[PDB]
Amino acid sequence: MIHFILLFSRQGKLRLQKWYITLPDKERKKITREIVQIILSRGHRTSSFVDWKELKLVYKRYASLYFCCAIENQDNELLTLEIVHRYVELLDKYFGNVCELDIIFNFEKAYFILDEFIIGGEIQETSKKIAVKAIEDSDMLQ
Amino acid sequence: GNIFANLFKGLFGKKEMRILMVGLDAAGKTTILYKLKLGEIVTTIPTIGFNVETVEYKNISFTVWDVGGQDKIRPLWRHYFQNTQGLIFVVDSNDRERVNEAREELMRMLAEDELRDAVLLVFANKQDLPNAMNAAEITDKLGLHSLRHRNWYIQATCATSGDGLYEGLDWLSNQLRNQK
Amino acid sequence: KGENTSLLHP
Amino acid sequence: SASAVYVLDLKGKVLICRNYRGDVDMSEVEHFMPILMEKEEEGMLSPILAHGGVRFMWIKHNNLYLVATSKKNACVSLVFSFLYKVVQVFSEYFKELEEESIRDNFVIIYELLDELMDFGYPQTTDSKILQEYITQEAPRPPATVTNAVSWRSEGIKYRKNEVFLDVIEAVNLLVSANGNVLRSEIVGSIKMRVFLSGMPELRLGLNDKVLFDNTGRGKSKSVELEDVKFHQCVRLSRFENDRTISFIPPDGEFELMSYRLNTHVKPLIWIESVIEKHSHSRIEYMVKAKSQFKRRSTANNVEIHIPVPNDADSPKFKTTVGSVKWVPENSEIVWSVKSFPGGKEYLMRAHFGLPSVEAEDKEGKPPISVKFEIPYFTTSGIQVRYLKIIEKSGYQALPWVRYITQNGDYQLRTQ
Amino acid sequence: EIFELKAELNSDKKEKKKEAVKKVIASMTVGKDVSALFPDVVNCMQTDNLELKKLVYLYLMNYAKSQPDMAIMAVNTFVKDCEDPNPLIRALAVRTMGCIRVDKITEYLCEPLRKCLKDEDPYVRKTAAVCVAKLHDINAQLVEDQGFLDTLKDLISDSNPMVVANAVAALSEIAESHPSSNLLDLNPQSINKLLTALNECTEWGQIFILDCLANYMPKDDREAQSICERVTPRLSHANSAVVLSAVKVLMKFMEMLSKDLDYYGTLLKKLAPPLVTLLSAEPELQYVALRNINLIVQKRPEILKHEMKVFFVKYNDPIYVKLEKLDIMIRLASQANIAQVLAELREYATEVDVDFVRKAVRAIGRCAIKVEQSAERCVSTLLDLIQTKVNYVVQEAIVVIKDIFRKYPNKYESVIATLCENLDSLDEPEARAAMIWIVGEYAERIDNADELLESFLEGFHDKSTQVQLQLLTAIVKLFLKKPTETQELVQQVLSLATQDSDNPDLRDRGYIYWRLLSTDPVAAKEVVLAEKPLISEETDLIEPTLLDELICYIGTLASVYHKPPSAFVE
Amino acid sequence: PIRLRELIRTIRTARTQAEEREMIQKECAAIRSSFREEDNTYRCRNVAKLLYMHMLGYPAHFGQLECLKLIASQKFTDKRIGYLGAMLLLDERQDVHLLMTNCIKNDLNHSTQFVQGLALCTLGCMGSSEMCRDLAGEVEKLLKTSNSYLRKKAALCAVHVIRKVPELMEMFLPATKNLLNEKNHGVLHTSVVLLTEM
Amino acid sequence: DRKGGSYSQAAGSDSAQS
Ligand SMILES: Nc1nc2c(ncn2[C@@H]2O[C@H](COP(=O)(O)OP(=O)(O)OP(=O)(O)O)[C@@H](O)[C@H]2O)c(=O)[nH]1
Ligand SMILES: [Mg+2]
Repeated sequence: MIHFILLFSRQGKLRLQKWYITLPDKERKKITREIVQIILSRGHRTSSFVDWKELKLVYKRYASLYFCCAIENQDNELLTLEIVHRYVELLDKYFGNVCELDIIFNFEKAYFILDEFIIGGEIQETSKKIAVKAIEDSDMLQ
Repeated sequence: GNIFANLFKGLFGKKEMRILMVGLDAAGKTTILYKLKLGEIVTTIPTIGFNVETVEYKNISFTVWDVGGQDKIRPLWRHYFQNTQGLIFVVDSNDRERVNEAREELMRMLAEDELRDAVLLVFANKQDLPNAMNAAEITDKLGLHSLRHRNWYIQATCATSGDGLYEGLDWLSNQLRNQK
Repeated sequence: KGENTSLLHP
Repeated sequence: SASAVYVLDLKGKVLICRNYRGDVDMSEVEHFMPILMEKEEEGMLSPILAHGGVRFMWIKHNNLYLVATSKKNACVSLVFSFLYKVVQVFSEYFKELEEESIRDNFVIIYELLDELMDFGYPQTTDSKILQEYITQEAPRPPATVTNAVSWRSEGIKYRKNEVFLDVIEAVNLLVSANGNVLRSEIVGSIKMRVFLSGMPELRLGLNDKVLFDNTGRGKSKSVELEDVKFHQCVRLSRFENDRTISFIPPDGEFELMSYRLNTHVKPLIWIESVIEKHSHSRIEYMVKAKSQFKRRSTANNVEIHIPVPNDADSPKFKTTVGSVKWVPENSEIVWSVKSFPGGKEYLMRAHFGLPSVEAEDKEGKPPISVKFEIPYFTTSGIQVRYLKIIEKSGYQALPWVRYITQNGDYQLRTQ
Repeated sequence: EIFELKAELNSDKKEKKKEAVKKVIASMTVGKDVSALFPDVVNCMQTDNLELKKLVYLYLMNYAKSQPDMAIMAVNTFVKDCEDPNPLIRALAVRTMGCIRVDKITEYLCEPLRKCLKDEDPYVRKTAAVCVAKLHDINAQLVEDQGFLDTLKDLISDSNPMVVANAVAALSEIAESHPSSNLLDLNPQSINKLLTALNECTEWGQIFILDCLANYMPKDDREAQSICERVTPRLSHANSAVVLSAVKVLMKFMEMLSKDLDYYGTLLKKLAPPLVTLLSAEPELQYVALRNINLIVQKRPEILKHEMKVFFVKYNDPIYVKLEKLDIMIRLASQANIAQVLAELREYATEVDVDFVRKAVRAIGRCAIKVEQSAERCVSTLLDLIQTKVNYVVQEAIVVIKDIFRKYPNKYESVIATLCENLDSLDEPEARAAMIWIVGEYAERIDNADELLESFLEGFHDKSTQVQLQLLTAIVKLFLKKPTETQELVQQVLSLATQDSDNPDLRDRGYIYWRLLSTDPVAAKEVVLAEKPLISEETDLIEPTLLDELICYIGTLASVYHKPPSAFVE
Repeated sequence: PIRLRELIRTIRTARTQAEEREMIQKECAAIRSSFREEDNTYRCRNVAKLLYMHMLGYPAHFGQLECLKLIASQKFTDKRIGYLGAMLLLDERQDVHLLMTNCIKNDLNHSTQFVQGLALCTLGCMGSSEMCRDLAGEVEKLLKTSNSYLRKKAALCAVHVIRKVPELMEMFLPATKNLLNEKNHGVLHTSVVLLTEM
Repeated sequence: DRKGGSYSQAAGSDSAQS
């Protein structure tokens, strides 16, 4: 299960955040700052895997804005990367040429897509088209 | 400024008002709210959270926020004290041991300085068993006459029958509205 | 800028 | 003994750098931003940094922090004074202090930086004198810099000889929450805008208590200024001998002397405020302001800042006189009064809501600050006696001066 | 781009040359490595327009160390520019020559420096004085061979007060790096001459003129009195550093002045108003002023004895200023303003700065320890703070009470009952250990000392080493004082700290306690529960040798950090 | 009622941290003023602005009762906004999610497949030690349904309840029996995850 | 006129002190 997922920009600004662990607000902010500092203080050949606080922190940013996850030491590491790539592809398909500008304005849509895709740190839909159809149907409800 | 629109709205009815629904668990609060809104005795599970509804009568939209009597939900009634205009308390005369607890809870809720404009609304619930007292013995036990600067009104309503609900609504409208 | 660019460019 | 004075930006980019000794590598500026971030995030942020054997002592300007690298045990006070002089020069040359002028006036900025300080030792800092040698739109340097008089350029000719003075008063009161005033000091400010022909030698004369005692007139109202800070044009020896204020006024507005003495009189404005804040229910502000100043004086633009709750919403103000507005950016009730006659009494009754849910952390109790500014009122009672304007050619001057009374550090401690 | 810029710079049109120079300056300022084009700009060097010459000189100075070989094509240009009729051009050329960090270029610049040393233009004289110091710093041997020391010495004895101040500053810088051999010290005539030009010096030259007197040591009171009288007018200078320099000079001269004469009293009286005026400076200078006051406070505490109101921390005061205000108040704390200090500390305890709150608690404890006349007031304030129900404030109050009890525990029995139930659930190691020590040493006014220690013995083996040692000491003291109610508790503590305790020091202490209990419990009363001697408090006053050395180092980095100049430089 | 895009542009227009904080406070003042009046028309915009401010690093304690009020609303947009607020600013240590149990129970029996799914997702994301105790009976009812879009949500809710309440795993043994023949990949994955967790 | 107090003419010296 994914302990937390945070979408942080290259400048350090966070465009998305979804933590599956009930933590204090100050503690959550400190953890996010530490994760940003570690990721922001990492090179391009670090393997995109960090063991921070015994958590498999995997970083794989496809643009200026990076992505982060908190995976416990009980599952494979490539599965998290595959899930992140699938989520990025689904978000791009739902939005259409998803860029940084649309992420800030359409943060609610991204949060709804993440909720409909992953719940509680675990996956909810392995397919990429069924989730998109469900999201479109939910949006069309008004 | 011009108040022509306000006068036009008031010519056909504009005031709506608000209301609160508090009381102990299993006190007929959910059933009373269902009867007021729908008109049928709907059987519901204990109110873990809260119920919010509105009643349209006499051109006034009486919005009712039902509140349960759970121990963990008793101190949560302070959340509904903000932006609240009315307050209706439903008594449970069928619980002799819980009568003291209900009176203590009513005193604790009435001892708040923010909830001052909410007039007292005592509802004689569970008016279907012979063990239920009259409309004065319960008031005498609760000492409703000792509430200084409080406009309280005791009304007995039978959950199975529904009698007295119209009288209670009329009394609430007369207390809230000071016009013809 | 660098923000208008697509996340994956697909 | 600064090694390299540089100008940074809000994003860490160095707007301009100018090494003076070269004892510090220019790449050390990269660690300045992370060091500042660490100090601020851990509470260790200070104006003087330290990157190993090199210290980064600088202050933060309007838009950028002027960091000046140094390696030896240089005079930190000298570095601060040089930074202040540079800021003043930039303000005089450029009306705004922002990155818009840093990237647009580099041609003159570089020349000014090179001319101001050489080898870490500044030599010229007069903006008026410096404007005659470096221009953004070169002749020989003026003789004023080489001559002893570096604050009065020769050859200045004007149609009239009018000097405008400004006796600005600063009423600073440190009133504790118990109702007692702890820090009650008034600092005089004699700012003059001299505009005459030539280089007159002003002979300042006021009603000082020390001067009256020395001359034998220590019986009338005399100002007992604890500290008097004369300007560069004022001769220190003349003041030290017999309190003779003899100096050459410059061309433009400048601060000649700055009096500063303690105040033992009653406050001009007495504020009686009450806080009937219910526990997450409501709040009351029984604020009453009593003007203890003279009735003949009017406090124009009275702004008594009343700190309201940070999470308070739906506020209602029941006051008597003056516009009352709550600013969400400042999170306080601004008791704004246009004209406040002396002896006036304003009563206010605040009423604002509060959320039922308590706040996660405490926000503190900001003090109540009054922004009263009553002109034509000399609280200290110091009056100018004479101003000896003497010129070699000989002319009749028309000096002018005005007294302005305002509130300085006049904050009231909250309960 | 680069090719286009080179073509523009290799053109015969001044209009395009100026644009190319501006673009090159912007690229370097924009963060572009334009050092590859230094030889290209070398050809466009001798220009009549002064605007392009300054940019070229700046580029050469900034592109001198990167390409020292390419800088060999500028000596002739510098030599030609060193004789320009315009004083500004000569000054710029002299500044650029000294700014060029080239080892093979300074050798050929000795002749222009010698020619410009006797320049009639005061700006030229100052530029030559700066260039001589720069050359000496770059190459001391070359400067010594050139014999510029004699010219520098005569520079102070010439006209142009700004040039004299610049020469004095250059000589001080050279002697600062010099090994003190062949010092440039001057007799009283030189000091009088400098004082004569001191009143004509500018704001920057005033510091240079006053720094010279910082090294000179007066030998007679008349000379010291004259120096004090001449430096007295400097206390009314608008420049904060000038006032600070004058104060430092007066403090240095006071080491030879006689306190019997009225000069010392007048100097002490005239120094407080200067400190008060400096206390109203900018927030950046507030820390420097506080450091200077602290350095001078430990030397002459009789000057600022009555200066207490100005030490109050303001609401908008900076954190670096707020922290220093507490230290200044503690250094100036006395029974005369004990109530004012307590009131200020009480107000400072309602702030939101956790570090500020800890600093205020430490200052209150230090004031309570230093002055015994306000011990009751400090105890009452600590009790009120503890009743304030603040975790950090509770820990600070516990630490302060633990410190005070070891210092003045004779009349500290009236607070044990209040502290018996003060929310002992706090897990702060500095507070739990202090509470345990207070209970163990003060286990007489609390009838439930054994019951309170029972809760702390649940995790004694895994709480901490210091906490475990304090708990063991408290248990041993309770057993020695009252062994009837703690007979089994002592055995349990010995079993837990001797069998299940793996700490070396803790295990040794437990074994020693067990041996003492099994050898002679009666002797443990006089051995363990004995009357300890008076605790020697850590004096905050610096050593007199450091204070005397720090007195001369006024306004520098060694004074703000309160460290020796050789202990912080690299 | 300022739009979310307008608020985002206004925030992006602020450069200084102090200026950004001042703008955030100015927006929060209007948000609190609207909330204190019991606004129900433009509540979605205010909720979005409050969520953005909280994610940007500003307090949102006062916007707690508004989320509870909007959760028990009937509008789909209002219900979605309330669910998002409960998922973001609501946690086990918040202490205000206890009243959300009744709202979840009311929405757990909703005929709409989106409201029930949103409530289940919110319960799984913010599962509490007491909410799962009073919600175990309703969770098991949905686990036996044939809704493919709801089977995965029911499996996730059961897994979350088991993780929060390890002693409640005994009530899920008879519900997951004979569930390995699901044609949908998501249902099979959820069943496999639930079996592995058990 | 001018806010903060109208400007007033200043004297030349203390005529009463010689
Ligand atoms: N048969 C009968 N039962 C009644 C009557 N009046 C009250 N009750 C009891 O009161 C309960 C009413 O519960 P609800 O309608 O769900 O609402 P509530 O009174 O607020 O109870 P909670 O939800 O637990 O807070 C029923 O379960 C009945 O057992 C009545 O007139 N006849
Ligand atoms: Mg009910």
